[PDB]
Amino acid sequence: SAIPAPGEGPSVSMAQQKCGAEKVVSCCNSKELKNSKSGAEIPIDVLSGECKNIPINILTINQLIPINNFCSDTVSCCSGEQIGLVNIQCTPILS
Repeated sequence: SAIPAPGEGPSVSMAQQKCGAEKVVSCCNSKELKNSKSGAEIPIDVLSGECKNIPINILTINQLIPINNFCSDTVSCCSGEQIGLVNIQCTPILS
């Protein structure tokens, strides 16, 4: 497993720290979130360029991966999406 790092900027380790380790990392600029009108009514996975859930598999050990493999957006950390968590709440990591 290789970590791509040309020279974009910081790594996910910086962002993830500001949320619970049991929470899943996703970058999404939602209109509801941007207006602070979402307690649980926020979709993690939406459209290519707005919101997407990023694979948590690498995120644990490959946290050394810089944001170049991530979306610079209002970062959201949602309840750890394990198989069965069809609906959960998302909250901004860095706001």
